[PDB]
Amino acid sequence: SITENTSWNKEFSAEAVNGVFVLCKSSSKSCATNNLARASKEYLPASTFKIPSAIIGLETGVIKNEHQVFKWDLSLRGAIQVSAVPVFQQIAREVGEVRMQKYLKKFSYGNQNISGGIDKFWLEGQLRISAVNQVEFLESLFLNKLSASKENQLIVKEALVTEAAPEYLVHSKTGFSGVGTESNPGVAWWVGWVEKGTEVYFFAFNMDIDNENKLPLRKSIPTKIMASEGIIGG
Amino acid sequence: SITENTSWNKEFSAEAVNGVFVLCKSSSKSCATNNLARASKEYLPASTFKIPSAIIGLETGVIKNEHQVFKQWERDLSLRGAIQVSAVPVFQQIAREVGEVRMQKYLKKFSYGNQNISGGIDKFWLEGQLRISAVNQVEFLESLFLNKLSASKENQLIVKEALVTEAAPEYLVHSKTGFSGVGTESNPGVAWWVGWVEKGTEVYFFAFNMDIDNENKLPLRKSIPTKIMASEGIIGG
Ligand SMILES: *C(=O)[C@H]([C@@H](C)O)[C@H]1CC(SCCNC=N)=C(C(=O)O)N1
Ligand SMILES: *C(=O)[C@H]([C@@H](C)O)[C@H]1CC(SCCNC=N)=C(C(=O)O)N1
Repeated sequence: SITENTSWNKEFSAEAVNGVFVLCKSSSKSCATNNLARASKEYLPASTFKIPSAIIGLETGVIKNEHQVFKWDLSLRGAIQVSAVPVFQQIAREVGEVRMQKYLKKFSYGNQNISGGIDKFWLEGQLRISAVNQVEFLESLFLNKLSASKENQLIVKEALVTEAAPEYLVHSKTGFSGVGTESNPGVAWWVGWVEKGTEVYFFAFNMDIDNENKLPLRKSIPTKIMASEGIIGG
Repeated sequence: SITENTSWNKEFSAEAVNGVFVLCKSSSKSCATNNLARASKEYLPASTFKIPSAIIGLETGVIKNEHQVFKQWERDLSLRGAIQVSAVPVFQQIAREVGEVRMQKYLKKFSYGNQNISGGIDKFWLEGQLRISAVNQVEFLESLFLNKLSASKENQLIVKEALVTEAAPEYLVHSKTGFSGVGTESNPGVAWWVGWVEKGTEVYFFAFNMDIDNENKLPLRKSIPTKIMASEGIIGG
């Protein structure tokens, strides 16, 4: 029962941005968004796919453990933060089609369509996922409810930490498919969750982008909205 | 074999502080300190004991899991919240439920300092006879980092996560402060800052302690080691 919040539209209007922001408190049953419609629309996950991929990589053994080093050398958190294109293409290849499919089914990940090439389906393949689905997936991860060891889920959760403050911890992941065209604009993402006190907020944001100079709005807009809600005040 | 960096003492002299800093790269086999004599000297762990206490509490089931919540009425605290503030009673309760025997066994497995928990199961680390050196702190944190402690990998990961205090694109700082109090003329209190930095594919373990007889100096337990590590290029100034 996701409710809409017209107030948050102001932040998009201020920048002339077409996109959506989904923010949920405590669980995926209490969400709000500036565009209930786009909230359920499915888009290429791009780099946000690094989250389920890292979990699957660990679960299948492709990634030895939390201390696994990757030659472009990068740590798991380092590889998650940068493009590190070769790293995750290699992880995907090692996992393979059959195992990848099995896990996305277990994870209920978007349309679960990995067609387009084992080492690129999330960047230029048929995979698509919505902001609402991203939140449901991140919630399962937070609760250690994904079909993977709690050990591996915890490893990825710490690898996703991007901001630390005395009162909260922000876990997040960016994503960007590429400029594209007006008849088919690219999509930029920012998803994650904030642990503030004993409370938790899950969020998913995506926006049409036709110029890379608009990329910073992908983080600024959601940060402003969450800052107002007194969640991070960044 | 720990080496002694004389230049580090200038950071202590600048604030007229008596203390020690132990910093190691990759492992405890590559450590440096401003004073070999004090690096091995055991001191009251104070709040730094919350680290093994948290692991033991989780390993014994006393602490349900990572989502365990703890208790003018102040709202409940998360594991991370409880670790960062005083919340001494929270950990006193944990210690009581763990019990003398189990605590003793775990500190033995953890090779935690002098392993002397006598004189009150709920306060041996705050005023008891328990003592641990900066080098021992590093060894302990190293074991935690490698998941080599006698506890589930899961629980070690939960505690390591709860210890995150600074996040930058290039590094993650895990740390824990400590403060026994101001003590007295003949015996001042001790202040600590221990933890480790994951920078890229490298890891740096650190343990700092200083004598302190006035809370006015507390900020120094973080600033002195931060200056030293910042100078070494490990973390931002
Ligand atoms: C993930 O969605 C993309 C890419 C791997 O497809 C990465 C790269 C970028 S922006 C490009 C700059 N690369 C550095 N030289 C992002 C992003 O979303 O900002 N994620
Ligand atoms: C842990 O060792 C101490 C205490 C429980 O003994 C706690 C409380 C503090 S500082 C208390 C207020 N000081 C004011 N300037 C710390 C700490 O060292 O940060 N941990």
